[PDB]
Amino acid sequence: QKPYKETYGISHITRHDMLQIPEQQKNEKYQVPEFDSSTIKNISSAKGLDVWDSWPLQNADGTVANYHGYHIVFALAGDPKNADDTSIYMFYQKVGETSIDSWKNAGRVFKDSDKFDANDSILKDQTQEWAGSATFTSDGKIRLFYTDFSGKHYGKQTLTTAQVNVSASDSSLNINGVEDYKSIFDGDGKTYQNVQQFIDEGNYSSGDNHTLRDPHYVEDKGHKYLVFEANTGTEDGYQGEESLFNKAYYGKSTSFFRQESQKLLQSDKKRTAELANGALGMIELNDDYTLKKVMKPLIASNTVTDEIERANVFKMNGKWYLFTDSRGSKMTIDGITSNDIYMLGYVSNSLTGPYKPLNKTGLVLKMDLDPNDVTFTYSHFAVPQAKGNNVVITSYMTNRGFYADKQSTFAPSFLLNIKGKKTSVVKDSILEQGQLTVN
Ligand SMILES: [Ca+2]
Repeated sequence: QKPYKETYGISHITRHDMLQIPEQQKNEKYQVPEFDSSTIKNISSAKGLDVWDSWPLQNADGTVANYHGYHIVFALAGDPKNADDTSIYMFYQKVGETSIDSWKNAGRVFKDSDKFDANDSILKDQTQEWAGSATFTSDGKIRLFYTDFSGKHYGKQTLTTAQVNVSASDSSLNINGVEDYKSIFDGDGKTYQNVQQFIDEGNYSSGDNHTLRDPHYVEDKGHKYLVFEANTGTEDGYQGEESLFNKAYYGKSTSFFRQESQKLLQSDKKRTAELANGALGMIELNDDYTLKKVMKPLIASNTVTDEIERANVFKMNGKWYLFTDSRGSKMTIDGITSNDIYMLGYVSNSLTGPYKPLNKTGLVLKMDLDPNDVTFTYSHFAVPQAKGNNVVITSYMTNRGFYADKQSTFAPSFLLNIKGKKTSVVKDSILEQGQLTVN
């Protein structure tokens, strides 16, 4: 077929941009820090469990929250030897502490008995509790969103939520039970990808990747949304051979494309490309947290890579930032090796409109450390603060399943300066093994 530049009304991750990221990502303003291991210890509260991808119960706008003189958190958490055992436990601390050991673990959020009591068709096939957000409601409640996926229906990722009825005490914090347990979204097909269309390619064999996870809860003018990791559906320009001919996914200029589109496909990977069709997405909710509108995705990684992960977004010092973590490993951009790993940033004047990379590449943070390294760190998450130009970068250290007395723990959070549309790792800011703040 011939050339077309169509941007579908939304922004995208041009490849051009993604092509400076091999030169620019060598500047240290943009580089996660070498951490010290003689420091890193594991989690008391957890108990030999591995613990990665985590979120903090936060407020309306971004900031961590005070649910009763208490800092709270939400991690994936598994039996190290089980690559299919995922579950959302709930660690939590006091609100004046920093120390890793300040983190009592409150137990698996959910009862095995739960998926059923729920009354959610899609929910009784759930076989793994993946990641999301956790707001904290104006009427003092705990509202959780997370990934409802199942390895039985081909890895269908679904949009799930629940309130976390729970009681607090001057010293501890237990979990009575949960309610308002329902699944919101499973993909709509024209705009995002539902597990049916991933099966039409054969499913996994096909080679293509299906993701619908990490709903970030936020709100602007009292409208409260969910922004996630996804894949372009079938109208918001979609994965295909066709795919590679739209100049919207190259950017820079025509004639640029003509080289790249050419290279390319003359690739060793025309394909890993045609199928890479990912996105950070949007949808609206009702105060009962039911889907209200499916909205246009906020961005697409069209051709670069089919799996943007751990999506974020929030207003800070007046403008809207938005993010994501992703594995260079799984992208098609020369000079971005399989050791590469990232968090990316886009900004806009308005939550829903139009996100131009930060740093001019939307590169904000790169990380390479060999996988065996004890200081590997994945999922870096940009936590907003009351004010200041810094936000706190969280992550989980050390890989799930590698060492045998070393376990998916919290790697030291740290700092990051952001102002305007430029960021910069703040030099020498390593805070505590999990600090969610600074105050
Ligand atoms: Ca895909």
